Amino acid sequence: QNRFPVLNTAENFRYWKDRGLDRLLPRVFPLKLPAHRRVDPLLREYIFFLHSMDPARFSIRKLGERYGLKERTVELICREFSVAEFLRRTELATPYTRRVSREKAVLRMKEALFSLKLGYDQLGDEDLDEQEEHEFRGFRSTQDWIQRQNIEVEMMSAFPLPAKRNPLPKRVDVDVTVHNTPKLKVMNWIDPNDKVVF
Amino acid sequence: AHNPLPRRYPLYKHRTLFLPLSLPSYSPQPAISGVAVAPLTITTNAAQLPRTLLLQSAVRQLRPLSSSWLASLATS
Amino acid sequence: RKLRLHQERASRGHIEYLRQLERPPTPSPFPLPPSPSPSSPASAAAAKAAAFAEQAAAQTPEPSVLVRSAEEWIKRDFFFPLSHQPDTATAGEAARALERELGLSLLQQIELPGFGEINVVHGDLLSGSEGNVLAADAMLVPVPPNFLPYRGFGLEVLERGGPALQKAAFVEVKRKLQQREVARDLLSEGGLDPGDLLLTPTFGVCPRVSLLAFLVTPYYWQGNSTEAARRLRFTMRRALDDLNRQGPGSLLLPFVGIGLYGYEPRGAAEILVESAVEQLLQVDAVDPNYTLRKITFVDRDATNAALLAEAAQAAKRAWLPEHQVVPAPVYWSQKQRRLLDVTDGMLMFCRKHTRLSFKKHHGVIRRQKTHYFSNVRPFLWRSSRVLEPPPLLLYRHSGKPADWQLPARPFYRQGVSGLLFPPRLRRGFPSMRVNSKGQFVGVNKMPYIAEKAQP
Amino acid sequence: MQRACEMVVSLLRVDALSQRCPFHVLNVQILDLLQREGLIRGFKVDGTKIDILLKHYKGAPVIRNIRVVSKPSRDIWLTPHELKFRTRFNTGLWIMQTSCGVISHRDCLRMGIGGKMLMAINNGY
Amino acid sequence: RTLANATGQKYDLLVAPGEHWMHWPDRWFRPISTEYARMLERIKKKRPPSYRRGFRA
Amino acid sequence: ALRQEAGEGLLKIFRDDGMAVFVKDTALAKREAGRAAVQSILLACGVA
Amino acid sequence: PFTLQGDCRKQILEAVEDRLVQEALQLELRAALRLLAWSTDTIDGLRSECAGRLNPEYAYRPQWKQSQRFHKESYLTPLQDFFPTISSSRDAASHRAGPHISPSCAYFFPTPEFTVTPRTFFPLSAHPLIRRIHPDFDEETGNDHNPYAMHKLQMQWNHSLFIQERMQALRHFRNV
Amino acid sequence: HYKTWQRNTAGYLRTFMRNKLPNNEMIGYVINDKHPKSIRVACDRFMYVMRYKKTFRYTKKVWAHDEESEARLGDVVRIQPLGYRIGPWKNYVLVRVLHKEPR
Amino acid sequence: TQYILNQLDPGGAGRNCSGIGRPDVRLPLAKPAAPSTTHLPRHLVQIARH
RNA sequence: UUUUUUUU
RNA sequence: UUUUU
RNA sequence: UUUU
RNA sequence: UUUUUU
RNA sequence: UUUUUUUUUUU
Repeated sequence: QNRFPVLNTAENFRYWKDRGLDRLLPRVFPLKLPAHRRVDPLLREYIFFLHSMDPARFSIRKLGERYGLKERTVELICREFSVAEFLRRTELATPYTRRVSREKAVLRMKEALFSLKLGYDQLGDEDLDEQEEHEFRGFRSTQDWIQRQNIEVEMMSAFPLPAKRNPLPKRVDVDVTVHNTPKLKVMNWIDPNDKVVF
Repeated sequence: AHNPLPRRYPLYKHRTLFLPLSLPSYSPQPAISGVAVAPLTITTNAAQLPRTLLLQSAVRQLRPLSSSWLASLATS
Repeated sequence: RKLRLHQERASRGHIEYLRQLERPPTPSPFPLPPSPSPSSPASAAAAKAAAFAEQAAAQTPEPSVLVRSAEEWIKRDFFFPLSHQPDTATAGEAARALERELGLSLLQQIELPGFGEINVVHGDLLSGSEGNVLAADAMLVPVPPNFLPYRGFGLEVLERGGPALQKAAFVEVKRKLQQREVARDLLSEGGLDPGDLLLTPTFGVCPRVSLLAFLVTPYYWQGNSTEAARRLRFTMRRALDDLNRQGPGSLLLPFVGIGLYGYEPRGAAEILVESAVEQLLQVDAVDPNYTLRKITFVDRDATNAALLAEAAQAAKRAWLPEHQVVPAPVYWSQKQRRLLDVTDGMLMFCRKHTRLSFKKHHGVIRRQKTHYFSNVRPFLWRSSRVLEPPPLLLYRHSGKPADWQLPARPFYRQGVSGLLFPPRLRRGFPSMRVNSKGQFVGVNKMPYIAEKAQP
Repeated sequence: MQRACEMVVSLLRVDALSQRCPFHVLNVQILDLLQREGLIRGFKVDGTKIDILLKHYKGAPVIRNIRVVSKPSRDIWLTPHELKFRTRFNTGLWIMQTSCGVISHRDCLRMGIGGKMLMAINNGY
Repeated sequence: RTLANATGQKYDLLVAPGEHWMHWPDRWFRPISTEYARMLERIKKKRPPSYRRGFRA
Repeated sequence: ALRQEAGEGLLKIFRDDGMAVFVKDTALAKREAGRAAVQSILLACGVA
Repeated sequence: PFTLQGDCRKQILEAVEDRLVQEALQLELRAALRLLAWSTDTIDGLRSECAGRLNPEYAYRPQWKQSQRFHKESYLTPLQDFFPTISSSRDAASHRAGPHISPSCAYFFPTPEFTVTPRTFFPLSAHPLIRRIHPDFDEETGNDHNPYAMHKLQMQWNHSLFIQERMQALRHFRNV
Repeated sequence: HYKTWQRNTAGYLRTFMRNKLPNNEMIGYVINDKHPKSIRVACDRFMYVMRYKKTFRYTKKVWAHDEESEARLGDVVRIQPLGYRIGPWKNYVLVRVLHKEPR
Repeated sequence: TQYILNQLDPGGAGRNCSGIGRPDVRLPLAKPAAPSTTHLPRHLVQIARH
């Protein structure tokens, strides 16, 4: 009835989804795992070393570009590596006997099993910067919270139609730091709604 | 006065934070320094996209400071 | 400059936050009503009049709420449309006046004693016809091939020079191309490689320029963003390296990456700046050969120029000891350092029996009202939800607060930060009103506890 | 105002082609807005009564539900910020009576003026 | 949507997709077939190509 | 924009609809040639 | 057409038809303006037929005018309104010494010749999401139409504006 | 008494505007003009109901004062309040007369 | 043609495109064809040919 | 590869 | 309460 | 108190 | 106290 | 449930 060969149509939205009797059918799905753990442990040591050696030449952003790592992911590698080494050199406790919540214990098992089947990743595979793309991220993505409407209705006419009312930013209160001392911390309360600045 | 947490089988899984962000303005905006800053899709995650980071960066740079009728139209 | 008083620094943050929220207006054009309207005469007359009201609605900012009586407001809402520029949209004259005195109303200079002379980022015209109109080696960023389809800074340069300059360009590339083929054949990718340089004497392009280099640049659409950045760094480093043992030290690289190959003022900017510093110091060199001691950047675009300046600031940080910032919470800890001796017997209570740990008490609230009036209301003294502000950054050596720091952290409910019909708040003149005479007078009343919580 | 509420009974018919309606000044203006949206094929003033045609598609009519909000005995008014809450996530048609003539609910929010909800077309709960 | 749009003859699109049911590109006018035997005859009769609005063509 | 063509002393400025607004066949002659071009584009572009 | 061979033939007919109509309309306007400004016998004919519609008794046959030889070329000469005249009156309005147009006609139509406008073939929209689907949508401005170009188009097709202009001319003719 | 959320609804705001006049002025018709330089003005007010969302009307008869005694029975006039008490019944002052009944 | 390709693959300034349809790209065409030399300048090519 | 699966 | 089997 |  | 086990 | 932080949408 209509021609639209693209991948952002109503029917093409959320491809490979159960629409019918297949919703109740059990299906296995891949297990997610953070990128900072899938990398080769060997490379983590190397990356940490560089960071700790010369932060100027080896910045947080430049270091992650060569190995293809995000600015946030590379930060955790140094932080997690530091603590592991600190307890070994100082002869405090072994990493295996370290106390940690159950959420991390299950994560460690997955990391070991991930490599035992496929293997560790020699180089990360992720983009440093994001990209505006059409994807389904939760139920709050395909909804307009400003006008609170799902279906947009407009008049059909060839002539220029009047534009819609643009929204205004929401003014909220914030706090800033002016003077900081060991025995006292002074702060300032900002009120954007005040006409007189002074 | 509440502490949400899972109470079911799926107690340990990736729970990414989502920050819905609708269109900032419906008017047609021009390209800043030749780089287009128009909205492509309405789905936006919490992480700021590089395209949007350019518009907000330049916003802070702008300082707050700064007879007949037909015959007349052609004459001017 | 160098605001030492606490009051001056406190007011600086207020202006920065207000500037971000301020957005210039954008009046949209309105179409003319159609004369051959098929509607009935009664509706046609009303529609024609309504069109004019909308035009003035978006071009007539409203005054303060306190100006007119309450009654007046109610009648206007039901008689005229709502203006698009409310009193609580843009800042008043007070904010503009303050910036004049504070000093917020030649851009950057990175100077290193011993290695590099100066690094000026002055932005102006190159071929308009000293800081930025005297050098001896001009740069160019043409397309991979030797023919510019459209756009590009080099398109103008080549045409300006006329056939005299063009002839020299085609001869130099021909010889270089042939040399590569023979060298790669006798000893044992038939095109050019990104990172090559070519020399071309000036032919009247600019009296104040001696040489004119030709450095090829790659594209941006190839690969992802992570791969694109890696490619640009390789070309920059190779270009700079070759230039060193070429001639006198005077670089006039206007702006690399701009044109038609894809550019990013945010990301691309940092690459360039960061690269310049290394060249000067010659880090990647076993045998130091100081030849190049002058690097400058020239940009025509005002917008771009401003952005470039920002990059400079970041570059200066973490490199020079005089501009090394440090958070206050960790700065004081680092000063009062001590050596603590811990024996084996002091860690007896540190160890625990259970291996794993988790929450042993669900956070499920039992009484919503009883708990709220016992542990929520007493601990809440503000009508707005404000999170903990970021820490203050201080210097390492001098131990004084710096000027540039992190911005504010505004909070929004449910992520949405857009209001279509903002109301007229009464917070514009706290404890102040208008008298019959027109003068400003105060009031004596208890403030509403939920004033800011009822937008 | 009473004659305005008498149009829903005549226009809400399945097995019919054209229905009469009392002539009124306000009623004429209402039909103009509906025709723009494509709900009424056409109408003609036959003197003391107005003949209005009915639109059908695959048997069923285009109009399936009519709700009268305003009544002669009272008056419903909503502020510009309150109409959005009422009307949200729907395809319905609300007739708004503003000072500058009569317009639909979509245009009322654009101008930001306080209208008056008269009737509802193709509205659910 | 398909019901209301047919009778409403007005924009009845969703939020995520863009003009999926209303957009009807002319697939029988622009992509019309052309043979090499009759192409030479239309070159001298049609407007000469003098424009610049397409790079990826 | 700028479009190159075989060098024959030609200088024509076309519009969006495909209509020419300026067709070309001591220093006074050079100045007059450029004066006619600046005003020609503004005549059909300016809105009073 | 249904076959490839039959479909190709339709293109030839559409190409020649589009060109013939453009030439016919262009020449039709040229002869219409010159005839009304030179031929004086057209006034009698218009009144004779107008008065005869009500009743044949009011219809009269005018004498027209004696036949005379003509070049049958002056009525199809191009006409333009261009200011550059450094080439010894290159254009000088319609023809070298033909009738001129009023200065007020330089606002809507910059040239008296009948041209073709590039009318769009898809509906416009205001939402940013819908504008991206329009074929004629440039990324350098974010809009699917040129406000300056569309501003003049609406003024041309306006009965209210034309009535005021027509009324002003009528008063001048009647008074003086 | 009205709640905080009841002072922003269109129903209450519209009723308020009708009742509200410059200088707290009122509109009413005279019903008694027997005593010298005295006229009883009957004013009509309005009120809003937040339960059924309906507005009713209730008459408010008040006494006024006239200098020239121009007003007569059955004539709509305008009244203005005053910050004192004059006479046993007199509580208002006349400004003008809108309509006049024949004799 | 340009508009059709834009919808099928979003690509412009500051975005990573697939390079499909651009003049400077190799495609698996059914039959041999010459490159798209229309976008190249005419002044620089003529002077360079000699 | 750690008193790992394994549990006051 | 007690505590490296 | 597996921080009084 | 046993069984299993990158 | 963050070694050197009093910062952290930790999960």
